[PDB]
Formats: sequence, C-alpha cells, structure tokens
Amino acid sequence: FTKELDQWIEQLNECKQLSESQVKSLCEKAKEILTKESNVQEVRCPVTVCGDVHGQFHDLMELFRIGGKSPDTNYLFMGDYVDRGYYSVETVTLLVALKVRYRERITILRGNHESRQITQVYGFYDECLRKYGNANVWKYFTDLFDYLPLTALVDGQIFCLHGGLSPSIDTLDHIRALDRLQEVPHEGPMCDLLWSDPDDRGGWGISPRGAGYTFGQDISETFNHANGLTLVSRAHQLVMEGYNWCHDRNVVTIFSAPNYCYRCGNQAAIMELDDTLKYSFLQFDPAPTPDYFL
Amino acid sequence: SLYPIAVLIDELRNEDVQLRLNSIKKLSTIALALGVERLSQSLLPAIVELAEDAKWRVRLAIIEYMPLLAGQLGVEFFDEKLNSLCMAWLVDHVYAIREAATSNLKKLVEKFGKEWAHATIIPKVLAMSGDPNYLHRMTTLFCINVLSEVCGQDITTKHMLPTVLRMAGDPVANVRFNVAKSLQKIGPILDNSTLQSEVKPILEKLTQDQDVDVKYFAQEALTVLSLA
Amino acid sequence: RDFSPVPWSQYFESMEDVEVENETGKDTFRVYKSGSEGPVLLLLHGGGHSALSWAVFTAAIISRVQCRIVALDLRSHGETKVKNPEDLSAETMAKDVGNVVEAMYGDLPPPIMLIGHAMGGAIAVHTASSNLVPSLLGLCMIDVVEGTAMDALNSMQNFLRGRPKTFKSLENAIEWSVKSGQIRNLESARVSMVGQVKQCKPYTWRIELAKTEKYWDGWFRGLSNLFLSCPIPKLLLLAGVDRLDKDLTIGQMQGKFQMQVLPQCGHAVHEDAPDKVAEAVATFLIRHRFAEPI
Repeated sequence: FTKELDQWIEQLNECKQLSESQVKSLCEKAKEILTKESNVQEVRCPVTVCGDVHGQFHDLMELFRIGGKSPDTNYLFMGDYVDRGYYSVETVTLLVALKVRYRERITILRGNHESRQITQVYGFYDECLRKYGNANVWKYFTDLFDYLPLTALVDGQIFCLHGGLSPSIDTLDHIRALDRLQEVPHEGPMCDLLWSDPDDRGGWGISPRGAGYTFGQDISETFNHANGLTLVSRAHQLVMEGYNWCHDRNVVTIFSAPNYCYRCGNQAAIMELDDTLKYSFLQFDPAPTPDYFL
Repeated sequence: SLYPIAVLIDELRNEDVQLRLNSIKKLSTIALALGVERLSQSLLPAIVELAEDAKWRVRLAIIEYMPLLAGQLGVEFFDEKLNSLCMAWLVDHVYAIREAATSNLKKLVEKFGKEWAHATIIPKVLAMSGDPNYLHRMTTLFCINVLSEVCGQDITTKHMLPTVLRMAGDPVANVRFNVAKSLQKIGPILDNSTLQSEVKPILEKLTQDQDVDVKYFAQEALTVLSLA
Repeated sequence: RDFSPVPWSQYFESMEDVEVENETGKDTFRVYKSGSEGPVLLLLHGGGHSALSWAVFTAAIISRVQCRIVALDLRSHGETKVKNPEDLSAETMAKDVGNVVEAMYGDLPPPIMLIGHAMGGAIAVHTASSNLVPSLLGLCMIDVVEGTAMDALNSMQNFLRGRPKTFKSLENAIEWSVKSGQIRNLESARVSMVGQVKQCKPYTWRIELAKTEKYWDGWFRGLSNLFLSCPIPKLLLLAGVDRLDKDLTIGQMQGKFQMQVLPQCGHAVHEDAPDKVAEAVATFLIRHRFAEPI
C-alpha cells in the first residue's frame, strides 16, 4: 500500500487524476489519520507555512519548486485547496495523498472552501462531474473535509488557521472543546475561525464577507497574550505581495495562489520557519450560461 | 561580428523576463564565436549579475549554462570568479536553484576531474552539514548523492562517507531519513568491507528511530543493499 | 397550465404614479408597493423590463421579514411617462431614482436598501455613490459585473436585434419568454412580461432597447470600482462565478462584500429563484439588524 501511494503521487505529479475507486480508499485512510488529530494540531518546527492554494495545481507545483519537495520539506497548509473547476481535483487529491503517505511530514487545515456549501457552487462539484461522470468523488472529499483540523500550533508559540479570531473563543481550550466533525456552520466559533478577517478598526465588526467577524489589533494582542502566543498566522485574504503584516506583527496573512484565478496579478508567498522558529518569506510568481447582462 | 554583443547585452538586461531567458540559451554559440578574451570582460560581467537576478528561472538559465562556460575558461580560471557563484547557489532561497546547483557540481567534476573536486568542491559542500537550517543540511546530502556518482570508490569513502554517517544523529527527522536515502544511493560505490562494519550498523540503528519515516527508509536501504 | 397573464394586484398591495418636476417639465413614474413597516427595499429592474420583474420576489420576501417594497418603473420603462424618454444615461436615471424618493417622502426618508438588476444594478450603484438616497443603509447588485458586461456588449446587441419584433398576443409573449429562456419561472413570466410589452396593431416592445446602445458604456464602465467604493454593506448575487471580473474578484477575496452564487438561475435570477433571492436579502437584513424576522 505504501508503494501504491508512491505510484499515485508520481501520477498526480504529472497532473493525472486517480480513479474514482482510488480516491475512495485514499479518503477512507485520510479520515482514519485525521481522527487522531486535534482541533489545535500540535506541529513542531521546522515547517513551511502555506496559505490559500485554490485548486491551482500548476502553481502548487511552483510552490514545491520554491519551498522544496515533500517529504524532505515539512509543510503546513492553511486550507482552500479547492476553488474553480479547472485542476482542483488534482490539487486536493495530491495534498491528501501526501498526508496519507506522510502523516508527520505535512499538516492540512480546513479552509472555508473545504465545505459542501462553497464546493457545490464555485466549481469543484462540476469538475468531479466532468472528470468522473458521477459525483461520488465530491462526496468522498466533502465527507473528508469534515475531518480536517481547524487550527494548528507551531512549537506552542505560532498559531495557525485559515481565517481568524472569534468572539466565542478566548483560549486554545475553547477550540479544543469544539466538535469540528461537520459541515462548516453559518454561525458561531467554528465558522469564525475559517471566515474572520483582521481589520484596522479595533474591536469586533460585522463581516462584510457574509460570515465571521472583522477583528481589530486590540483583539489580536489580547488573544496572543492570554494564550502565550507570539504570532497568529492565517490565510483567507488575497494580498498583492503574497504576504502581509498587520496588527503590529501580531498577525501575518499568507496567500499562496499566484495570479489568483488567472487574472489578479498578485504574488504568492510561503513562510519558512527554521529549526529555531526564525521566519523567512519567499515570494513567487505563477508557473509559465447567458451572455447578456442588460 | 564584433557588434552583436551590444545587441546580446541589451536583451540580457531587459525588463521582460522572456527576452532575458531565451537570449541566455544563445550564449554558447556566441562564446564559440570568438571567446578567449571577449568572455573575460565584454560578457562575463553580465553573466555574473544574471547569476543573482531576482527571477529564479533566470538563475536556472545561468546554472545550466555554467558547465559549458566553465569548460571554455578552464580549471585555472574557475576557482577565481565562478567558484563563489557555484557555491552560493547551493544556499539560494529557492529549492529548484539549490537542486540545479547540486547537479551542476556533477557536470563540473565531469569536466575538471575527481582530483580537482577533492580540493575545491568537496570541503565547501561539507560545510553545509553544520548549517543551522535543515533545508541546507539536506543540500549537503543531495550533493553527496550527486558527487558519489563521479568521484569513485576511494574519494567517496575517504572524504564524504564520514559526514553522512555522522548525520545519522541529526535532531531533525527529515535529515535522518535523507541519511538512509543517501546510503542506499551511494552504497553500490563502496567496497563490501565498508558496507558491513561502517555502514550497516548505522542503518540498523536508524530502523529503531522514533520517527515513522526514518524507520521505513532505513529498512528499504538495507533491502536494496542486499543487507536486510 | 396557462400562458395567460396574471395581474400585478396578486403580488402588490398598491401602486402610485409619482409626480416629479425638473427643467423642461413634469414626469410621472409608477411604483408598485407592498408592506407597512420595517425598511424600504427600493427595487430597480433590468433593461427593457419593469417593476413587475420583482413581483414574485416581493411576495416571498414580505413573508420573511417586516419590510416595505418600492418597485420602480424606470424612465422609458413600464408605465413611466417622461417628457424626455430618449435620454437614458446612467446619471439621468439615477437622478430619477433620487427624485422619486424625495417626491414620495423627502421630509421623512425611511431606511432604504437599494437592489438593482442588470441595468438597474448599475443605476442603483450610481445612485448610492452620489449619495442621492439620504437613508440608504445597504446595496444589492444582481447579476451585473463590469468586466464581463463590457465583454458582452456586442453579443447583447446581437440578441436584441434577433428578438421577435411583435407578438400575436400577451400569451405568446409569456410563452416565448419561457421557451427562449429569458425567464425560467413561469409564475414570474406570467406577471412580469406585461411590463415588457405594450399593444394597440399587435403587441410590441415597450422600449426599442437596441436604441439605448449609446448609453451602455456609461452604465457599466468603472462599475466594479464604483460598487467597491460605496462604504455601506454590499450584496452581490450572480448566476455563476463566471460573472466576476478582475476588480470584484480582488474585492471579494479581500472580503469587502458578500457574494452568493445561484447556478440554478439564468440572467433574471430574482425572477428565476425569487424564493432564494428573498432568503439571501432576508438573512442580509437580519444579520445587519436592518430588519426584523416574522
């Protein structure tokens, strides 16, 4: 089975999907591994933190050319593995295959995209349909997304998650207490961690995004100090540079999808944390129906 | 035939990445045009800066061109300008550069000889073994993987193997399983006396590692080396 | 069963022919009203349509939140008699919206949410941006995005001068709208299509919309950046992610507004899925506490 996995990886590296049957097995074992994982998954450095990838398979290959190959380089992904229906299948299937092959070598968190809600509507479900004929593969991945850990903690100091902070969570134990094994709710603590944004007006604000909360620097500083944290690292927001500091370096945003949706022109970035938790940022470029609105 | 250098240069420093990259894969023919003193100052300076161009693909285009260039300059003018360029790529921020730079040393040893390598190259490669960053510590092991192929039995055993075997006790698991992956690769290039009393005991220890991966690759190495 | 019409009085509680004065003379507008309390939802239809496009929506939304509905027949559309029906610039039509508000209330403008479809989407924005509604608390744009609308100009020029010129009867107009795919909801077609056509002579188009081509650039140009600059809670509803252009994609990934996709709809999404459009606007309203649920 270890060598079947190597075969699947080799294949996905050539952008060639696995069979419906194979996806099913992959997801079965992935559930089994991720069950043992915590809502606040303990990660030990050196790791490379990665933000949104958005089903952009080729730019993920680019990511690996920058940071290095798995399992040699340890990676921590902060969600949004799927987006539009072009190469989202290969992108997610690869990252899952890596996790199944190498439990200790990568961590894959849940993003707001890893949900039945968004996947049905953005493209992933359509891709599964065009590439498999049925949509069982959409079901095998969305059932799996329920098992992704929500947050991660690098050496008890650097806190990682897709979105941001919640008015319903003060401590890491609050996150640990949650039942994460479900479809992302529209309301409450779990939603917020996947949907919230850092913000330039102190305190809490109603999220213009539809779900979650905008949160200010005063909240970041409070949250970090109470949990003994030095940094909150998160994704979720497109940043033209790939990465961005805000809230006086209490928060960093890491967006890992270059030229998002093939039109934005943004850079991507990953954050390398060395053997002693020294940060360095690496920026990269991309790799080289009614028609009536009146 | 003395003016197209101005044209070639203009494009090598242009804004658009596309002109830069393709005109680079054009330097070989222009070197053979008339390049004894011309490459020295009329063209090498432009190559030197392109070695640290911010666009990693352009650094790749130089790295891959290096062996053909280092050829036409010769051994005696390599330790001069280009040795530092070659070494500094090993420690580049982009893995694909470090990786290309690794396989670049091999092509260099292919031209200049295993003796030249034992003097110039191998020590600077042994340095990265103590590097605080594990991404670099592993580059050492990737170089030893590449160098073992063209250095032969005696030189690999003497000046490379001890460094590999000493890395079996690295605090980072990613380094430890690259040790087991290295011995699998280099093992065939070692007499049977070295594999049994020097190598095998170390691989035996690694199978008892705390990490899932280090175990697996220590086992597979023993299998592939008929040791089992 | 039937393709026979359904009167507006099945969905709206009342109507009014609102009087408005300017430079050359006086104009009468026509609004269809429903509800007695809560915020007013000011509704602006697409090109060549009428307030009647919102008929079903209104019924669905009123039974969800305590709101009021003001569905406005824009100039040259529906039963709006204007001294100058040839001038259909973005500015003039937005000026009109503002004036209807003043003429109806002026002294007492109640909380207002703007909701615009297609053309009415661009006008809603131009109205919001110029701050012509002094109580406006929210803005909704339905199925219009600048980049794609600009890309569609020629093709919707083609559609129009492909349309049938006349209709044997109002029934045939209703039938044609479903059969052609203009409206995917027969209930909505039966009530809205009477605001699309008039009669004397067979039935013909209420507005020779092909004439308005000269004003189309002024409608959609800079609409994304304009929409993004209105510092109020915004909603954007699309039939698909394909509608997005560069500027709104960057905008939405930066969490600046809310987007729902309803891929089960054609272009007239409020006509095709009035149920779910009501639901989205309802949630929006309750969440920002602009309205109260039933």
